[PDB]
Amino acid sequence: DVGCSVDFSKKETRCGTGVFIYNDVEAWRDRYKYHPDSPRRLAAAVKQAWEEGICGISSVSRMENIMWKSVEGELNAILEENGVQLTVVVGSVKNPMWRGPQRLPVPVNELPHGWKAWGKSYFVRAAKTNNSFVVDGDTLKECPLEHRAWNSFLVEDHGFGVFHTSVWLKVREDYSLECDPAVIGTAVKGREAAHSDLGYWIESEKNDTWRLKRAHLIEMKTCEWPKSHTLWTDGVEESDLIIPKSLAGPLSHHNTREGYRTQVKGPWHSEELEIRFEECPGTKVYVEETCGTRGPSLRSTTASGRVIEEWCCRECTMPPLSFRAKDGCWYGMEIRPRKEPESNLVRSMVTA
Amino acid sequence: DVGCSVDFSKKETRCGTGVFIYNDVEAWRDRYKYHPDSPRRLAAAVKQAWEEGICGISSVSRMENIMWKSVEGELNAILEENGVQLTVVVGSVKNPMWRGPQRLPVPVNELPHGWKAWGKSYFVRAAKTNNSFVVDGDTLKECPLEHRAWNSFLVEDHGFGVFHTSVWLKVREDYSLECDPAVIGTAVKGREAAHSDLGYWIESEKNDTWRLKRAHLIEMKTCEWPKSHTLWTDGVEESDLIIPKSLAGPLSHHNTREGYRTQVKGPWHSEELEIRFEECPGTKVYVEETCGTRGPSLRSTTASGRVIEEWCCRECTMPPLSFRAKDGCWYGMEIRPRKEPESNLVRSMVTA
Amino acid sequence: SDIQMTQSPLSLSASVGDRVTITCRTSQSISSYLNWYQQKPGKAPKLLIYAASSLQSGVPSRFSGSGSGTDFTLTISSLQPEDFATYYCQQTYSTPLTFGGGTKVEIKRTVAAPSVFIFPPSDEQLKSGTASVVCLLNNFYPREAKVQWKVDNALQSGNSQESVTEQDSKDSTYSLSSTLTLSKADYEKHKVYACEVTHQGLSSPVTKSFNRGEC
Amino acid sequence: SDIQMTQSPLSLSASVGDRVTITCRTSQSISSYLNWYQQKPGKAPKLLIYAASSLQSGVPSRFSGSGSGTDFTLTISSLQPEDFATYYCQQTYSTPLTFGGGTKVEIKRTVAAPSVFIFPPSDEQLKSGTASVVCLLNNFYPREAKVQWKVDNALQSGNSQESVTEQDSKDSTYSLSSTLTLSKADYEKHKVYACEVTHQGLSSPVTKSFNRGEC
Amino acid sequence: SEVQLVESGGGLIQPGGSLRLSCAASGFTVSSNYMSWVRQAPGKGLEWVSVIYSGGSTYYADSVKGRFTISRDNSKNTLYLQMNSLRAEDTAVYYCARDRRGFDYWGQGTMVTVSSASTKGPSVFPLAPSSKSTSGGTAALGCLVKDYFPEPVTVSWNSGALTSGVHTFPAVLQSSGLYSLSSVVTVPSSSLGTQTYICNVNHKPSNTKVDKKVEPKSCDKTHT
Amino acid sequence: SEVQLVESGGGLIQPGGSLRLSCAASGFTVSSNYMSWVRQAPGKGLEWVSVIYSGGSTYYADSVKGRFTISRDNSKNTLYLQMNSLRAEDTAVYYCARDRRGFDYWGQGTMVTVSSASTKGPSVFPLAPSSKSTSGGTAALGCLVKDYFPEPVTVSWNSGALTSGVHTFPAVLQSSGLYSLSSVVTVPSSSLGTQTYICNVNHKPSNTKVDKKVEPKSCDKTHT
Amino acid sequence: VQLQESGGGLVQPGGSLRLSCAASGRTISRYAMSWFRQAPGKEREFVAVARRSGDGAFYADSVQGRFTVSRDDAKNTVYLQMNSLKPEDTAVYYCAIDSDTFYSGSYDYWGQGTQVTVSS
Amino acid sequence: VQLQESGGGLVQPGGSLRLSCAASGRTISRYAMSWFRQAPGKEREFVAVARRSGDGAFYADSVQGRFTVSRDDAKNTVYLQMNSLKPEDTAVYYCAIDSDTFYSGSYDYWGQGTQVTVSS
Ligand SMILES: *[C@@H]1O[C@H](CO)[C@@H](O)[C@H](O)[C@H]1NC(C)=O
Repeated sequence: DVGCSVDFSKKETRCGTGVFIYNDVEAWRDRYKYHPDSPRRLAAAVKQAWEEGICGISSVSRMENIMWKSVEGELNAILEENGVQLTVVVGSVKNPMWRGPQRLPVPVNELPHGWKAWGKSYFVRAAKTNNSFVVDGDTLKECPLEHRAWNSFLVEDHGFGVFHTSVWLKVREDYSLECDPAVIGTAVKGREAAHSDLGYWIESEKNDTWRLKRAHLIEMKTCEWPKSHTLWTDGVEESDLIIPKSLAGPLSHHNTREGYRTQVKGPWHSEELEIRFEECPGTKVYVEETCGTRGPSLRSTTASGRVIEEWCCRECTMPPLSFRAKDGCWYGMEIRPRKEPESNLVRSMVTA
Repeated sequence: DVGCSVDFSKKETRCGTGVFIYNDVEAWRDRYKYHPDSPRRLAAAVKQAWEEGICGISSVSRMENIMWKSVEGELNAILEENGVQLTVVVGSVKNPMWRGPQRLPVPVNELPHGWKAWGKSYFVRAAKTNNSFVVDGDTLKECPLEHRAWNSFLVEDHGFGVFHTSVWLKVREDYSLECDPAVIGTAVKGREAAHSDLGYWIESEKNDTWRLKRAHLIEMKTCEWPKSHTLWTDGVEESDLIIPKSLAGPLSHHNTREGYRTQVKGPWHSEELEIRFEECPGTKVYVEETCGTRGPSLRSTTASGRVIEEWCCRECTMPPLSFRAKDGCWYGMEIRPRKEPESNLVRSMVTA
Repeated sequence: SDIQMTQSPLSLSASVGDRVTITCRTSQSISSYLNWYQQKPGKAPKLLIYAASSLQSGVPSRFSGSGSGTDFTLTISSLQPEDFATYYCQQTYSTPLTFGGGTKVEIKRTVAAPSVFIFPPSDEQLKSGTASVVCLLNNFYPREAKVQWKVDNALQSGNSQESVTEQDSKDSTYSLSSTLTLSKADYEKHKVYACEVTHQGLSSPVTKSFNRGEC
Repeated sequence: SDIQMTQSPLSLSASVGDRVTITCRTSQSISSYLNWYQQKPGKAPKLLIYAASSLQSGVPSRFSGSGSGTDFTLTISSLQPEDFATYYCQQTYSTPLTFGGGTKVEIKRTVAAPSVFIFPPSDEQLKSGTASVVCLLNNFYPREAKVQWKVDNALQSGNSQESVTEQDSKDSTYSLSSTLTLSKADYEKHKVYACEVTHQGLSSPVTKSFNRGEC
Repeated sequence: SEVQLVESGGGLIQPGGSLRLSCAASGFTVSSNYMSWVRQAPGKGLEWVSVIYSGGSTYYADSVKGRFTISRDNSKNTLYLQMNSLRAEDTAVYYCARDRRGFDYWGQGTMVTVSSASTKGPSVFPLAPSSKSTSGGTAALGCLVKDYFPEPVTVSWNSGALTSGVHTFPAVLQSSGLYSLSSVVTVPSSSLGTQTYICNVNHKPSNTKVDKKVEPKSCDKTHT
Repeated sequence: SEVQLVESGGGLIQPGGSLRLSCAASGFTVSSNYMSWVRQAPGKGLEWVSVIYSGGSTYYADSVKGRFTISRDNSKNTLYLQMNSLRAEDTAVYYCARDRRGFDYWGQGTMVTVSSASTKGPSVFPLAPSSKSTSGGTAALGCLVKDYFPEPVTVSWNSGALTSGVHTFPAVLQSSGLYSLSSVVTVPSSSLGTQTYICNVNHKPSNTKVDKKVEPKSCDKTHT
Repeated sequence: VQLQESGGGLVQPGGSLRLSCAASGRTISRYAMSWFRQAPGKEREFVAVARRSGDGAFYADSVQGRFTVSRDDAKNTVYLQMNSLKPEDTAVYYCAIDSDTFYSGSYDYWGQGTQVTVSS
Repeated sequence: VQLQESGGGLVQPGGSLRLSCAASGRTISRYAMSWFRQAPGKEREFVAVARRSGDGAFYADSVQGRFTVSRDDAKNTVYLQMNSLKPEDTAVYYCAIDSDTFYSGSYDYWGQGTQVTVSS
């Protein structure tokens, strides 16, 4: 509750007391020591899930995938004490992280054996069996989507930064469609405010009736942002949320822009994306009445390195919405190419 | 943006970037000082308003009144040096600060001459004249309410190199029933939130579902709390806001409680108030279906010093909702004495 | 619950050059937000006096009002020919922004009595299975009167509509018309139809009737 | 925008031991959130298949479903006497949680023609100033049919209401009754009243008629 | 450039439909000052509908809450009101107004009618003069018009040749959804037997014009 | 106890009235689940009304925005829906459902009727057997019951002694706010002369009981 | 409820008189009252009606500008002032109380009446 | 518009035969089709009808379990397979088309009678 700050526009500095919110995206976080319940209980859950037709998992957040990847080996070594022949196999992740109709259960009992799950001093190995328990990757054929799980972990405590940086988790006991609360924080000071979490950071400004300023996106979640953690909820309709409600956008008057509607066909397959309201390099976003209609977002960069400069639209208000990705510039649905074809270009695979 | 943030919860030192609340209420004058626009144009305004019969502005906030009883002297001097005949006066405010109908004008130009700010300006004294432009004061009989003023000032910037704030201000040209947005801040981080103003500090928490935790009130405004600085403004109706909407309460689920409704007849005249959900000393609030209905707020201390030790109600989530005042402890409307008549106890002033 | 207004009187009589007292009460203290509107039939309301003692720019200086608490008042110094209209008040303190019921200012004259008639339903209309029966009152004053329908000395109810004109521009009286509609199956069940009238200008009720089938 | 959940076929005919196929379609990819409910006349729905491939505990193993994207399917291996009901599909992906257009399965049954009748209005109804007509079709299969009202060879329209019976339990046939209501003033203008019938199992239409007031 | 609120978007709509109202403005900016919409029902007083503050907030009347929405096009200083799920009781004249001290500016108004009917020529019935409406040498003869739509007809006598003594009661609405009115004129008795009198009813939208001749009765034997 | 949902609070309310529905729950807490309201009209499909998440958020079906409101009482574990400004088209049966991976639990339902009609015994007019309906030794006859309210009506012939070849058609609702019905029966032609056939009608919500014996139309020409 | 009237007499042309009406068993503050007269052999005719406070009273054409009527709730009495009389005014006078709503124009109770005469 | 039937001939009892209906104007892919027969000395009677693909086909009470219909949308033609014929079935056969939907069921056009005889 106690601390300090230092302003930038004015140089006044002061310590005091209050409530403090921090940015935790640009550095991709540090490396931490995750403690998912007792990894033995997680292993028992992975068994009882296979027994009932669950054959894989699709991560809800990159933290979940990294926890899986970092506990893969001990997961395989923890079941071999008893009569279980499963073999987890963790691959890379893809964007966006489509949902899963199943849910990992909650075991009432646990595999009786040693407690050696945490921090085994090296020398951990196991023998590969016939049947896998895949996690992400290209294992679609081995385990069809309808048999995959999604969104079954709930944070509990993430302190211990001075000496252990330990983040604790658990398997959630109830069905739900909304993101994790404990890692969300939002604040407002006069003419500015922000919504954010571990992977989401959203900024709003008081220009006139408030609007959307900027946002940085390293993953593409697909949960729903809780309403208790958003500003000025009522009076808004879901047809005008710039970040679709399906991609965990918040319902707010700060989450919008005059002239633009929900962006459901955007480049949600890129690895990293920055939402910025400004014209991309070489671009001249005109305003025309003869221009076309909404359509899938078209990258400004061709697979051959070619780019298209002139785009038009009717309903837009400058500056224009654009996504910045390591691949290149991706524009919004409203702004279509002014004369160039909408198909002889690197079109976003339909993200509807 | 960078800050200490010594996280008292985990005893963890931190650093980074973000946004920070500050509890600038309790350390009221250790930080804040207020001065208006150039008192020459303010003098011109008060001159062009007296033509319409303005009695003189009653303050909405302690900042405005404490500016009133700071800039009087040079305002009087600037009035006199121009040949104008008027005497500005100031008294002691009384809670609550009622809603006056009129509004100050805005001069199109300044007086061509008058620079009495120079030299020993503040301390020039002159006799009292026939014309009184009374600010605040006990002149309620001398000037009826309808000719007063209310809410005629805006904040534009604050923070200066004098190691204390120098809040710039100026006269309003716009009609408005809304509280000031520049000096208000709120935020939520995990399981904690806070609604903060220069005289209001309101704390909310997530137990089961969001609710109200504590409030510290040094003044009792009567402007409307803006919505854009409010969390979860949806699906809530005015009948349950514990702090009445008319007395500058925020419309939120965080500003509610189970078993309580709007408190219109609370002790909104006291010098200093704090809302704490704990029983007043020497008392215990029961819940019974046989208790009486709503009524005026009743203090727990009799005029002779005696206190009552039995209270009841029907619909309250037990036990307390109490206001902490300089002269005693005030209970809520829904809680009323069990044996003593309401006639003997000190009763809240008429604030319906 | 919310804040309610209550105008009074609903209608008042006073000749030119008089002075009339009008009150617009509200349910709880609203400081001094009180407004007065004048509307003439077919036009948008206009504002005369706001803030409960202040006068709008351009308004003639014969209006004024005051009050304190939940009870307020307006008065016109000397009624002129241009003030034949209705007046609403209002609050602008906290939503909802309630308006007022209304009041009517009437020209003044003396008491007059009506002329009572009755009409038969033309046989031609009975070729379509319908029958309309009409009673009429002519050129009476003041506005308030009463009429009823009786068939075979039985009291009709809930099956007729009235239509009252405005004030006559020359003699300032009012005409009231009432229609009772019956189908051919019901029209021939009864024998005699009648209309009744009672008003301040008469010392006893006036009755009329017509029998079925008389051309 | 909401998600549409068309169903087909509206109704199908199949006997015991047959294999039936139904299709539910949605307007955009809802992942694999698809539900199937079985509602019998006058009862609350219940859940058979969720996840588009999974089976609710307790359901008999003759039910199965499949599909991906915008096209799903349900199948029953060996239909049985007790499965005469309607089937709704649903998606619980995002609000609003829309339902499907319904499909009714005829578990039983070959071809028959209807028996046509007609009735004249009783006089004591004319004591109220109105008259009603009735035309009856009895024991025909399949459900499809058509009835029209003609007066003096003039075609009526928009003033008759028809009611249908449920498939006869013992014999599996339907019955249709159409009632036409007119005022007495209109009922007395005409001379000839008749009923027209049409069916797939008939080579040419059938007609019944009566003369006004005929005894 | 002057203050003048101007509405638009009125007409006739069936139950369940939808409509959008648009109150333009000039001389000043909407976003800097509050705004409201106000309605008056047929033959009744005033009532408030909504308000949209300058900062963005909005409030609605407890009766039309949900079905209605207020908004403003900040790029063209327009003030919109959108209505869905309309009913018959939603008939009234709607106004848009400002709020600074009091409702110091009002617009002009527009009419909203909700009824499921179609354009129905008026039915003309004559009120022949008789001994039942004659008094002191003067008699009353009129015409009756019934079961028509839309808004009332413009009655006249002798195609304007007669100018004095004409009356026309206000129209009323029946439970069938159609209008009604009565016409009457008084003339000396001697003119009954020497002057021809005609009542003309015109219903412009339906291109319907009717001339009815009103004459004294005749109980003579002329059945065949 | 077993997992169930049990509604209550239905009845008859005039248009524009108000009503509040309660759906109790057992075996689980409304606060940690997703609950909905579902309704079905008589003779139509299912429809979804509203939902209240476990985090407190609520969403409503477009057609009932503003007029309705969903809430819960956490102490007594109850789910509420507030019905204000009831229309005529709001007639249906209302259910509450629980979502876990599909609406795997439902409630029986409760009926809500919105009618301004005035309660009433029925009118019975017999249908006369005639040579038109006689063919091959079999003939058809019936009765007609009309203009009653409210439901239910029960029709039987000869005090229930006849129980074969008789059909009772579904009840219809007329534009006048009252129900209608028809009944037909088939009998051999020879039985007309001795077997006395009558149709019994009972309408208990008006304490009315009627009976009618059916004969062919009598045409004795006593006109002069 | 019963009523009584007193204050009649014989006066010369241009004289003056004050008639009174009183009732027992009813509080007239809620109701209005009517004044009537009757010529020899003629039907009773209306004279004037006194309404509640604020609405005052209404006068017949013949009496307007000559007579006046006033009410006193505290004494359950109503008075009538007559000025500038002429031989034509000779008639019996009566008073009656209307219903609580002036629309009906119906009278609940009636007084006996008394003679008033003017002669030269 | 004209239709054309084919497949007429003679066959001994116990045999089998096949016939075809061809149409013009309307496309058969959307519309159902029906046949009719008329025995000597009797009135026309329904035989069979075939709906669109998957919609099934319905057979009269007499011909149940003996006949069977088929259609070809691509070739715009419809066939019946008759088996276990007997002398009773001798009759002139026709082919007619229906309207847009079965809920309408109004026959639009009819073919030309073709002779079929069974004897030995
Ligand atoms: C706080 O929360 C828990 C669980 O969320 C709840 O059971 C409890 O009643 C709440 N209040 C207290 C005082 O523990």
